[PDB]
Amino acid sequence: AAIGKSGNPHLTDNVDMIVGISTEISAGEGKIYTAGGLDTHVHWLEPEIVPVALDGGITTVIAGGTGMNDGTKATTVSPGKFWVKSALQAADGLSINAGFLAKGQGMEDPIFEQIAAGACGLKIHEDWGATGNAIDLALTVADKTDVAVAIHTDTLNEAGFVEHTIAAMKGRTIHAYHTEGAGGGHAPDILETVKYAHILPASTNPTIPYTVNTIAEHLDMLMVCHHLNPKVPEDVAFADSRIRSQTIAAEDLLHDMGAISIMSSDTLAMGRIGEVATRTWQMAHKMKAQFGSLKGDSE
Amino acid sequence: MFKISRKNYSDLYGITTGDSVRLGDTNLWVKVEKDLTTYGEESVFGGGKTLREGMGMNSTMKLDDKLGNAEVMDLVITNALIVDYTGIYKADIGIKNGKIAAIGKSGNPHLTDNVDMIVGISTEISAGEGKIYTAGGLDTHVHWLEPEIVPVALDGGITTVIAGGTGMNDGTKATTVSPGKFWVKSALQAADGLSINAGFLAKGQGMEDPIFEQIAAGACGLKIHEDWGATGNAIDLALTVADKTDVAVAIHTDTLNEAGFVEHTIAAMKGRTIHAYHTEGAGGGHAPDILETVKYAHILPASTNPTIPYTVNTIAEHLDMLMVCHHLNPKVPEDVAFADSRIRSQTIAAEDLLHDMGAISIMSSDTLAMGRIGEVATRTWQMAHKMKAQFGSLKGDSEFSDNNRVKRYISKYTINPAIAHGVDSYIGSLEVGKLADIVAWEPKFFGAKPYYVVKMGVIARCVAGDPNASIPTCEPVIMRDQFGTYGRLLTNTSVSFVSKIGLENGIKEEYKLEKELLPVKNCRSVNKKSMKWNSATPNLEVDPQTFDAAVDFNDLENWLEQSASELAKKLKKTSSGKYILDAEPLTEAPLAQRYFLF
Amino acid sequence: MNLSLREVQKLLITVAADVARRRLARGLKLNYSEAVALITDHVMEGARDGKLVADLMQSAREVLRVDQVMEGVDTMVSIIQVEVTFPDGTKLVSVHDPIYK
Amino acid sequence: MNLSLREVQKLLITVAADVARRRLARGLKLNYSEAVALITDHVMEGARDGKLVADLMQSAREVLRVDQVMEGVDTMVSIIQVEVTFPDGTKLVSVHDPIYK
Amino acid sequence: MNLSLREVQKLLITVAADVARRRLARGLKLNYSEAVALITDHVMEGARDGKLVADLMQSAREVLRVDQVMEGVDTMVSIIQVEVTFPDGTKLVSVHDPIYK
Amino acid sequence: GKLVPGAINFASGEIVMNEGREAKVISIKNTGDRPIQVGSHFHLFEVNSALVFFDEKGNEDKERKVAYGRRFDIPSGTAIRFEPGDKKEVSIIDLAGTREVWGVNGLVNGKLKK
Amino acid sequence: GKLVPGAINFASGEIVMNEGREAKVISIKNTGDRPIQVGSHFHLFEVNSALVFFDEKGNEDKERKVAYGRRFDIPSGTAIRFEPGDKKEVSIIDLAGTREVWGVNGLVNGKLKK
Ligand code: NI
Ligand code: NI
Ligand code: NI
Ligand code: NI
Repeated sequence: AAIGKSGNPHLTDNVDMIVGISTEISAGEGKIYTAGGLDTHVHWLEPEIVPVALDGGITTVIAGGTGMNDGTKATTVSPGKFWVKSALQAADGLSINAGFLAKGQGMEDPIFEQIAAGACGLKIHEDWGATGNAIDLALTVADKTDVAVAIHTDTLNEAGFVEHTIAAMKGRTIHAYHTEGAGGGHAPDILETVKYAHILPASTNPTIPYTVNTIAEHLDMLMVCHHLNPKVPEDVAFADSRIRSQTIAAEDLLHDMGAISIMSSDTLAMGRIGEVATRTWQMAHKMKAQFGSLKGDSE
Repeated sequence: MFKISRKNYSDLYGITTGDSVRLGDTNLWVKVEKDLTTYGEESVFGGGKTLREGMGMNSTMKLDDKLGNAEVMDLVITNALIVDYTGIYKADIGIKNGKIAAIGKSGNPHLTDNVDMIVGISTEISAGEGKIYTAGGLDTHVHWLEPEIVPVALDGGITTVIAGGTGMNDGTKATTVSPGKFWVKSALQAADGLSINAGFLAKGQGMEDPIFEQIAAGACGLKIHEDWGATGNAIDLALTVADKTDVAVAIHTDTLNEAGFVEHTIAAMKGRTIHAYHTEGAGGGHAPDILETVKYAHILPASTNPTIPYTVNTIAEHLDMLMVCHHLNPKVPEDVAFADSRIRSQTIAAEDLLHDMGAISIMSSDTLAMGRIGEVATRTWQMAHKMKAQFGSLKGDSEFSDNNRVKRYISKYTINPAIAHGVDSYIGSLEVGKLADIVAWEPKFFGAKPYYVVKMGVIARCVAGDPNASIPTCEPVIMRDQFGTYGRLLTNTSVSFVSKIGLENGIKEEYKLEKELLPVKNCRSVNKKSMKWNSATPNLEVDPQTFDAAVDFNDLENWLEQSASELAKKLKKTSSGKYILDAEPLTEAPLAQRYFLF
Repeated sequence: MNLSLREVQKLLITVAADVARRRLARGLKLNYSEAVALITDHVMEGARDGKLVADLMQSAREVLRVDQVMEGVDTMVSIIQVEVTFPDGTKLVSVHDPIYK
Repeated sequence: MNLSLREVQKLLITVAADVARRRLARGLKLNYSEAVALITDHVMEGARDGKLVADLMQSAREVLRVDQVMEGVDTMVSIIQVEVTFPDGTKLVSVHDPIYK
Repeated sequence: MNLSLREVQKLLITVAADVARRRLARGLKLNYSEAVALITDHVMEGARDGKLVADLMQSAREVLRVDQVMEGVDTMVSIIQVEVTFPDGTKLVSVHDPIYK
Repeated sequence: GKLVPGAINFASGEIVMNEGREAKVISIKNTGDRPIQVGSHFHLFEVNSALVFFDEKGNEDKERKVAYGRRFDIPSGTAIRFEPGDKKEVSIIDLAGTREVWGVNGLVNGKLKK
Repeated sequence: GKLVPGAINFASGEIVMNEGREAKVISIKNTGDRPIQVGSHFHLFEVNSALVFFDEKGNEDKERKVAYGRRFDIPSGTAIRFEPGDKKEVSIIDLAGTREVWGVNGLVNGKLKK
């Protein structure tokens, strides 16, 4: 209701908010107060992500999924009216602010009926097919319904390169999930989305601290996630070209410059929901240790 | 057109027709009887895989659209190995509106021939390749004592309980009885906030009016326990009300023979169907010939799990149980005589053979009074393992195919208990039109630890790890409550079973129940011949002096791969032309210390 | 690990018995809860070893003497009961008057 | 202590691994859960020590031999995964076929 | 055992302090949570032994030195408070600046 | 032998995928500077424009007339990878069902021309 | 002495049960081949048919007139066990209250005949 000086106007000057008989007091002296964090890349897999997120300073999730199903394990998608309703009903008994995303694929009517069921946005994942038609029709429906669109772009470049996806966007605003591309996205130039004015680029926390343990951890992550046998040349070629120290290192600097705007987690699919703030500040630490004070800052 | 080896095929989609997989660490094998897919058109979800927009996933039809008889599903389980009384086979499972809507081939009809269920935009995918899927189990002998039996039951693959009780009261500690309108209402109100299907039994004693009003209050059946008095009047009058109200009746017969012998109890039934709880009689029942109920057509015989695996530790464990349960002082001759004539290795061992024959149809637990709610499935397959080891393959089975035995045993805790209490039209098997109560098992964990438990298309409990982890398989990997236990989803993914008269009385509004109430039906018209694979009625006689249990020579026919004549050379002969059912107790069991911490 | 709920809650006994075991080593006389936990852990680990149920009902009575517990604790522990996974499956072990002599 | 939920729940691994270690010290062949808990505890303590992730992926495969576990357990433990706080933050360690030779 | 909820929840301290003690034995510098858990466990076991409250408030300050914890941890642990069952009933023990010198 | 929980026993014989669906052998070349990978059921007529098709006689097919209405003849859910500058021989088969393609790249969005 | 938590101190004297209820001494014989045990408040007229009653003079009573409207004179909740072929002397007393038996074996289901 107010931000300023509290007390009794009867005895004190310039009182903006009144401590009265019906007022409770919390002593914030010596403590730092921030707004609750938002995690916009959450796989809706198990309920105990809620207490973990609150343990990390997160009060709101924009999630998608059906529980411990493989489709949810891969993508943040609550497909259709049944699963959107189930997500809302489950969130009704959890202490967190929640919105949910539907499947951004197919023709106009199947996409629209998901939004009519209450979905606050759409997620385009390549595991469901991140093609030009999907991008175009999801964006059309979102423009008709005033909801957001997030994308997990085609990593295989199967239906086109990154420029094909950008052209299919047609200048409509999109939310670029994990734009660095370690866990998914056009190999290897998805990071270039940070140059376009109609894209909101977001990063997931697993790569956000570039650390000594990142490369081996992520390489084994990929060898496990897609059953990549380290004996067939195709799997090793697809993995070694997908975990790049170059883009992982450049992502932190892009965050420091302000080229990447949003921090997220990719909960229980590639990242950690309880660390969104932590790693963020860790990144802010690392940059300061390596490039000094940001412009306008002092000792 | 090309060719693929079976090993490479199973790596991609799981095993197919002709292949066999071992159930856990037991000696049992199940062989794929048929495959409902088309080779080269399997539905697989993943990055750059079949189920994507326009390729394997239809992109035009809406959730309510139809193309022929096919519909867009809410959830499809691809490449599931179904183990059911109907068969053991590979197929996709389609779930819509919380029910099994289709079993067959999934995909996009625009690109694939013979599509029975359509993967559409509003469809979620669960990859069932390499895993075994069975219907959720039913536990029909549960004492309603503490709420934590629900997560334990789900950890054992049990999705439905037919229970009775009032909490931790001594009446409930002894009997499965929710007495009267209040305690039936309290049981339904408490169940309203638990993720399990539940129905409750009232007190089957007294005159017609006191019994009837309990059923009008919503009780789905009646339990006759000797601790309340299992007399002739109680048996007659409880059955009279149940026939008027179409509810089931279960009995804990008079152990003391105080008002008659077992024949007196049978005569009072007058041919009306009854559910014989723990018919072996270790924990209660006419001493010592209660096991003879397996010969009557109007009796559905059930066993509780504590005695079901006859093991080296059974007698010592059970002998001490009664001395504590009924304060039997081992200093007065009456207490010892009452217990020494009640724990009989003869009937305990013979009970296992009757299960293998199909004479006993239902497996149960007797939760927290004599048995274990989390071990209904585990001890069922342990007994199946023991019978194979001691008597060989069941009739019609082969080296890598125990399908006949598996179907017979899985029926004991899935479909036969459902038929007995009249809920088989809703649950009890994996068939179209039934509730989507599905339990997934990894084959190395089959019968010990389920992979996930689905309640009406929504996962209620599953194996899951560190919520902060980057992947859902990080230690500590434990069984955790899922979204199906939260919010309105808790009251959307399970039901309460009540009597028809109670449902017509508007108990849902009166009790302020949020769950859907489903009425039981066809409880009176079923008998022993209704049970699947367990409709045998051998001429079982228990010797009043030696407690031996014997059957006729023809009762051993069509049982095992070895003929009755060969079996006649191993079972002992009585003075008459009968053969004593017996076997050595098990020393090491599967689904055991190899799996469970403590 | 794939721990069911019944396995997880039994880890409570392990920690409580560990507390009792350390306190006994310091020369402390065990109270009611410490004594029950220590005797239970002997039964649980004995069943894991493969002992018979009958053996454990007798050997659990030699874990603690009267002089190793506080006054009146021996009369308070009338019975201890716990179910463990034996080689042949889960079985119940009941210990009658474990703290005697 | 100011323990978050993940920290609290990770103590279950510690307790289960203590149970497994005591049972191994008695000459018992470990089952699936005991082996998994012991390997996970090794990984967690190594991460606390400051080892690299790859070093732990390689060294968690020497905690248990095939002859120290029950028959079939080595084929049962295909992979073990756990996330720990390394000096540089939280990292995931995955051990493939830890029980060999 | 007949454990009340507070007794059950106090076993978390026992487990965390066991972890801290084992890590201290390996020569590791303890962090905030490990130091707090170890000091709390010392206080709890001393109260079980029968020490006076003042004795514990003074002796919990010698459990850990500054050199045995990570930099800044000594300034982080301003106070540690815990309630234990002394011979005369439940009492509160507060330790002020336990990590000094 | 060794007791392996959940062991698998295989039957005798091989499995025939896409039986009765005659396949054609063609060539695909990646002309872009980034790798491409195409799944089994992706409509080959709508793949990345950097892919160049060569018909059964080896001649280049600029209008992709050989790829119209066809997919790879490979196990369902698998994929074929083309590195930059790489040219692979592949096997293709006609699509089945009602033979309509909706979505993908929006190049058909209807019944395939007969 | 020794501190026993929840110890019991007993008063001086015995407790007289069923005071004023004069008891009759009769005999019951089990003729079946299985044991029979009868509770304190069970209507003795409706016990197992294998039990054979003998009146206070020792003569057999085929119609159980000595057991009509009577129960055992034993502590409430206890029972008397009859092994096969065993004949015990027992003490019985008349039922109290409004003297109606409803249920049991359904032999009375109403007021006892006066
Ligand atoms: Ni993604
Ligand atoms: Ni994601
Ligand atoms: Ni019973
Ligand atoms: Ni019972």
